[PDB]
Amino acid sequence: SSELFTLTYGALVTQLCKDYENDEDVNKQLDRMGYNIGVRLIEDFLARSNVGRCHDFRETADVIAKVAFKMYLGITPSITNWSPAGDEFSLILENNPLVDFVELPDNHSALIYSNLLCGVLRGALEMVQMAVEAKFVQDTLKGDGVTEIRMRFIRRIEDNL
Amino acid sequence: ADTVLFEFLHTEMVAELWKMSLSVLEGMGFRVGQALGERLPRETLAFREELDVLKFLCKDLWVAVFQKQMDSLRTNHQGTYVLQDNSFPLLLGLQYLEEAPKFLAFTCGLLRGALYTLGIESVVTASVAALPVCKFQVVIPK
Ligand SMILES: *C(=O)CCCCCCCCCCCCCCC
Repeated sequence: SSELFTLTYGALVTQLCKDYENDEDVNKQLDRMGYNIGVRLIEDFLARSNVGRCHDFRETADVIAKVAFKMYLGITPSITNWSPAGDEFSLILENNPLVDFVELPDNHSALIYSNLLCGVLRGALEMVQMAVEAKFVQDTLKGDGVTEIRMRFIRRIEDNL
Repeated sequence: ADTVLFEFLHTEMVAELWKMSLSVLEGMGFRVGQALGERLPRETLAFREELDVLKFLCKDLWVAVFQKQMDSLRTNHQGTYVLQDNSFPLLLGLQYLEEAPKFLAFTCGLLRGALYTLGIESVVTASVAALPVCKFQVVIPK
């Protein structure tokens, strides 16, 4: 009965939507919360896999898609749409990873249901000196044929010092 | 989803959704508890006395949610029960004794929500002995 995470995340979105009249405020909160979870998740991940430090953005994609996702969500997103420079790629999923159904009529058109994941991705990667942008550019819950998360390498974060 | 994910999410929820706040956390746990009970072998409790329902929560529900059974169950046989987890998972120094209540609210709802699905009305509160020992108090009015 490991549907605990899904049910719990569902209640959080429902509760944040009542606490904030504006959906943009929910997306912002979901992203910050995700970031905070992301910083913790990275430690847990490296400790359980020992994959090592990546060097290219291409290596990061294979670890995130073939190892991280499989370990935490039991799924393997596909990697496509690489930029000629290799500083951007997309994660393709059959459906929304965090949510199965949404309440109708649609009162949250601008609401990014699983925005937490994007924060998790950004927070985890920031811990490994990579400033990246994770963003849903396609979502099955939005009517799209697939769920697509675009990953963009912004810059290399300087060491703490 | 992986076990650790729930704890990560729960920790952030307590921080962000920081007594009306506890009411909110408990309220959320209540809806989740309802759905979870719904997926457990509810049928088996048909024709059973209240006592078995609470054992159900200590075993069937606690395993499903925390991958472990309750460490002990006590009762006054007058509708009140005390469930004890000697090492509660969501509790990841004496300085935190006052903060612990915040991390137990959601689970109180979880328990209350599960009881609801089984047709039982109740009030659930929690307290901490010596961290990480937690006692959940279930009160079934009658
Ligand atoms: C190379 O430098 C190794 C980097 C590995 C980064 C792993 C980041 C974890 C991705 C999290 C995805 C899990 C989904 C969890 C949903 C909340």
